[PDB]
Formats: sequence, C-alpha cells, structure tokens
Amino acid sequence: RIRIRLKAFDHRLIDQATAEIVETAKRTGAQVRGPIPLPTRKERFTVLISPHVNKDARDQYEIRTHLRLVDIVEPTEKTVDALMRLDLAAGVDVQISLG
Amino acid sequence: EEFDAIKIALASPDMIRSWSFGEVKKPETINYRTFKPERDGLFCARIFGPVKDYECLCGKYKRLKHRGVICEKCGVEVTQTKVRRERMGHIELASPTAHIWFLKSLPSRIGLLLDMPLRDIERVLYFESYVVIEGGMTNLERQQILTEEQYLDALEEFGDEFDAKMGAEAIQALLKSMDLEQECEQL
Amino acid sequence: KKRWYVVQAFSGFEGRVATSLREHIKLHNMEDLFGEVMVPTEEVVEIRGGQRRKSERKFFPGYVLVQMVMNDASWHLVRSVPRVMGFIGGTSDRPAPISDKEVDAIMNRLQQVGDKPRPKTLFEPGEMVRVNDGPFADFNGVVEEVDYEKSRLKVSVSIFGRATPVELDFSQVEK
Amino acid sequence: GPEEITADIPNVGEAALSKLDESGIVYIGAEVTGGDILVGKVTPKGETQLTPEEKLLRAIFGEKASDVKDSSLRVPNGVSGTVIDVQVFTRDGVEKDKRA
Amino acid sequence: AKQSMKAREVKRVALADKYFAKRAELKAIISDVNASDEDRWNAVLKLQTLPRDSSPSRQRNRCRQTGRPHGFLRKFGLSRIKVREAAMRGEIPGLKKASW
Amino acid sequence: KSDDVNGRTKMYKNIVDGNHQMEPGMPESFNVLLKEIRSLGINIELED
Amino acid sequence: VPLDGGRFATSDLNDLYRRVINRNNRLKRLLDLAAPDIIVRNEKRMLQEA
Repeated sequence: RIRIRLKAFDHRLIDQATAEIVETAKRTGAQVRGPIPLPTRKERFTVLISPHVNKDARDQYEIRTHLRLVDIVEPTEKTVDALMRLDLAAGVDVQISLG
Repeated sequence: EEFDAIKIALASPDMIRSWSFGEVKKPETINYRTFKPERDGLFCARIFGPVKDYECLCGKYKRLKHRGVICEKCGVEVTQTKVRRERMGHIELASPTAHIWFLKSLPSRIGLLLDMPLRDIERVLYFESYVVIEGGMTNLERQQILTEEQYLDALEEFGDEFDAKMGAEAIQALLKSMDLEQECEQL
Repeated sequence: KKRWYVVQAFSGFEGRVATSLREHIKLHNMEDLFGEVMVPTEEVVEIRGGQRRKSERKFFPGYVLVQMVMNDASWHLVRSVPRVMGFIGGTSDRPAPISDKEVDAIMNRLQQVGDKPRPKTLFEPGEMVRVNDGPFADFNGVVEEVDYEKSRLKVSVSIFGRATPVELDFSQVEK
Repeated sequence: GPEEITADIPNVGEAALSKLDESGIVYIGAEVTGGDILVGKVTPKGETQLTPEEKLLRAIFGEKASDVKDSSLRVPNGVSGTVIDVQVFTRDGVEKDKRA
Repeated sequence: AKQSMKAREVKRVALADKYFAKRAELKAIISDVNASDEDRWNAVLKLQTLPRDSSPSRQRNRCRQTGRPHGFLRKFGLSRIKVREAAMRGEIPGLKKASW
Repeated sequence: KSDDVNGRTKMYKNIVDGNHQMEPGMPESFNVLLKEIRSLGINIELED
Repeated sequence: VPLDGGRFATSDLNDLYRRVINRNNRLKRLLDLAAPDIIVRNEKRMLQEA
C-alpha cells in the first residue's frame, strides 16, 4: 500500500493538497484509504525583543507543522504513475512510500 | 541534391555498420499497454528516433531556443520524426550466412567463382556435408567435398594438420583464401 | 549398450512429446531398446533467488534427448511418435549420436547444481530502472537509493517532481 | 478513458447541434445535408499543463476529459438524405443513455 | 560582530571540513580498547599535532546576517533580534506570534 | 504533384501567391527504393 | 497498420525480421552455454534458412 505523508505550515493549503491527491488517486485506481490527520507539531520559540536589555520583554513565536496521512490500498499501473506529472502546490512537502 | 550517376556494388560489413545507428537485439515491436515501443526491438526509439516531432520519449526539451541538445533519460535526440524514415539498424549474426541472390540466381556467382557446381555448395551451406579448406600434405584436394564417413577417415588418419569445415564459415574461408591474380594468370 | 540421440519436436509441446514417447515405448514393448528421455532442466528463473514460487524456468529450446539404440524399427517408432519431426544428424539413413568426452565435464557441472556458487552483481543510479511487477509494472524510474545490506533499490519510477518513491526488488524491476 | 457520445461537445455551436437531440444521436426524420453531424462523439484529450483554472475545473465537476477531441460521425461529403432508422446496440454493463 | 571575527569563524569551519575524516579516525583509534598502547599514544600525539581550529568544538554559532555570538537560534541560523525582524516581515515561513 | 513533400508545399505556397513555378527535388519513393535495395547486401548510392 | 479492432495485422517484413532475431538470439544462447555441436549445426541451418 502507498502511504503518503503531507507536511505543511499552512493548514488550508495542506487540506487543499490532500483533496487534490485524493482526486488523483480515485479516478485512476480504487479504494483510496482516506485523509487521516496526524498530530500537529507546534514548535515554539521564545526570544528577547530588546536590542540590549529587558529580559521580561519577550515574543513567543511558533511554527505549526501539520501532518496529513493519505494511504492508497491498491496500487494499479495507471494510478501510481499519475502523481509523477501531478505536482502539488508549493509549501507542501509530500512523502509517498509504497509498502 | 545534384548527382549524375547511380553506383551499385556489394556492401562490406563495415559499410553496413556505418549506415547503422544502433543494433536490434530483441524481437518485440510494441508494448501494447501504450503504443510506446520496446527498447531496443524492431520499432525502437533510441535506435531510430522519436515517434513525435521534437517530442522526446521521456520529455524534457520543447523550447524554440533549445534545439540540438539530446535527451538523457531515454537518450532520444529531440529532432524530427522524418528521421525514422532514414535511420537504419543492423543485426550482428552470431554465425555467418550465405546470401541467397549470389547462391541461387542461375547462374551462381559463388558457383562459377569457386569453380564448383551448385549442388556441392548447397550441400555444404545447409550443414549436411564437409568441404575441405587447407588440405595440407595429405591425400585430399582443396575443393574436394566429403561426407560423414570420409571425414571420420580423414580425422582418424589425419586428425593433425589436415583441416576441413562446413557451412557458411567454410565458404567464407574458401572465398577469402581465393587469390585472384593466380586465377587470372592460370585461366 | 545404449547411446544418446537428439530428437526435434514442435517447440512448446515438448513435455507432451516426452510423455507420448514413453507411452509408445510401453505400447510397442521394445522396453530393452530405450533407457531414458531427457527434457527442460537447469532452471534459473531470471537473476538470483533463495525462495520458492518464481517459476518461468526453461533451457531446453525444443530438443528431446533419448537414450536409445539404432534399429530401423526403433527409428520408425520414434518418428511415429506424434509431433516429432525427426532426428538431427549427419544423414537420415544412419542418424548421429552426439559425444561422450563432453559428458564427463557436464557431469561435474551437474553435480555442482546447488553446493557453492551464486556470484554477486552490482548496479548504479542511471539512467532509470524498469518495473514489471505490482501496480508499478509497466513503469520506469531512477534508483535514488540502493541498500546493499537490505538488497532493496529505492526507485521513485523516475518521474519529474515528487511522484511516488518506492522500494522494488532486483527481480521486481529490470535495469 | 472511454469515449463520450453525449452532445456536450466542444468547438460547435447552435447551428450544428440544432439537428441533434439532447443525447447526440440525430432524430428519426431529420433531413440532413452533406457534412452535418449525425452522432456526436468526443474522445479524451488531457490536462498536460494543468493551470490554476484547469486544476480548479478538474475538482469542480469531477470529470477528466475535458475539452476533448472531436471525432463525431458526419455525413460523407456529397450525399443528402433523410434519417429513417437508428439502431443503438449496447455492450452489457455500460450505462444506457436516455435515447437507448 | 566584526568582520575579522566572522572571517576567523569561516576559517575554523573550513578547517573542520578539511580535517574531519582524519580527526575522527584518530579519535576512534584512541577510544578502541582492543588496540596497542604505543599506537594509542601515537594517536594522542598525532591529534595534538593537527591544528586547533580543525576541532568542531572550537567554532561558535553566530548569526548568519550580523555575526552576533549570543542569542542564537539553530533552526533559523539567526540571532534573536534578526529572527524577530524576519518574523515581523513575513520572511520566516509559518512563524507567527503564539498565544495559549 | 505526386511525391516530393517539400516540393509540393513550395508548390502550394507558389500557387496561392500567383507564381507558377516548381522547385523539383527528388521523389521520396525513390529514396524508398534506395532503402529497400540498400537493406539487402547491395550498396546503391548517388555519385558526385 | 491498425485494423481498428484492438489488434495489428502486421506486415510480412516484421514477421520475417522477428523470426531472424528469435533464431539468432537462440543461437547466441546455444553458443554461449556450450551446446553439443549437432544442435548448433541444426541451429545454424535454421538461421540460414530464415
């Protein structure tokens, strides 16, 4: 089975990507597993915002890396190849893995 | 272009290699999944060229300011499909092979070149006799055709320096060891 | 003493020719005039393999080996076996046995069928591998990774962009 | 993919499609000329350069044809006539359309 | 930071890049309990001989824009001050002010 | 009118521009004859 | 040529070249694995006749 790991910072974008991938899968092949949402990584950062000194002065940023696990149960001839030409939107790191 | 003569002659194997752009090695023609041909059978792409104009099999070059560079994936020179009308390929035969037009055209050119009748040449070229090459200081001649028992005789008594072969290799050794100056002077 | 001879059959019906030949022997009961019948051996599938299944093994290109003697009755017997063209020899009067000096070296090679062999091979990323098994069959790609410790060449089927990266066995894909 | 016999056909207008029904096949009785359309038939093309609109149009209708390549049957150039009888044969499993 | 400091850092990095294979090997040799004493000694001495800037524990992580040694972040390669600026500008992808 | 493909496209441009003139060239089926004779052991050419 | 039926009734030349390449590849494999000489004589006869 083809496991697909979508990773992105924007959630909407990721969602869009996932849908597209599903569409790509579903026309060619059959029995797409589904878009399973894994836990989001909220990598936080604190920094001092003064140039020199004021320690209680701080900004707390974060990067929300979202995960989408799409799986394809039956890899056909037509389906797997379809993704080669079918590149997804920018800012979405995909990671296909058969078996 | 411009020309005033059409010359016809025989073709050396180096000439057939120099016409040829590749070598056919397999007998498949089309994939019949798609109609993209099989490498490198009869219908090919890396021997004979692209099916579609400037349309590389793998697809990577399709610019007007990007012409001349060849492909790297399928290695198909993105050119025109008219070149599949003019590129030729070659087959390397594993054993040599007698051409039929010089064997059975009545008269036989291999026949009245070797000073040898056509029945002996047909019984040698189809692997059912033995002709002699490099007979040595024995009882046997040069153009003497043999049979199975006589080759058993000649390999029991003269398994050394005597030699004889059969098939197209033997005819090729006869035709290669032919000295034309001696035959001109002797005739 | 029974010497060997070569029989030509319609290539593809060779096992059925061998079975019909054994049956014609046990019909016309010249049992003292036939020793064996040797057909499609020396299997190797394609490349290497240490498991079962696989199959698609064939070396015999259409010739049937027969331990025999030569009487004209047994010659008519073998050519009256159906789907048999004839013997292959110097002549059709007295057809030809093969050899015996090349049987000693062939015996040592047949005894080493499975004891200590299977030479190693190699590969590299270029230009692209070929897939002929699973849904990825009929597709080509490149091997970005080649695990020699797990014997698994990572090939994404050589497609522009991030398509479908996957793992295929050496026999599962062709160079 | 397979072909389409339906009358949603590219590159044509009212003047061709007035003599077809809502499912491609010409009427019984429509007196045609040399070079009209009797059966409308379009084969798959492809996305190739799937642009923002092309990708948005490949996820709004859920169909991938899209523009298609006209291969409709036409009256061969020269003959008039009047369509008197239409037969439609369907290999079993395929969806019968409204005229079948 | 100064230009000079930056230059020094760069040099150190270069040295590290150069001498990694050898240094690592030496370290391994020194570690290896199943080895000769004399050999070990030699290795230890050999290490000393190699340049100091070849060590990776010599090089300080500075900001890639300003070269500021302190307040550094690894993910961005930038000092806090610059990182913040980047965030404000939209230049770091995904990064926005966090509240919970 | 029959065989030469570059000759007939030059002809069609020349007819729709009013210049009745032909650029002759070679029949392409004669090149097919060269490829069929050349695909034997025979070496046919075009001299000069 | 396609006959518009999913199959290709091939021209005679591709059949002939396919027969020569089948017989030649089988003769290369039989000269490879040291076949007995009667069988490679028969195989060369078949190649000459093809």
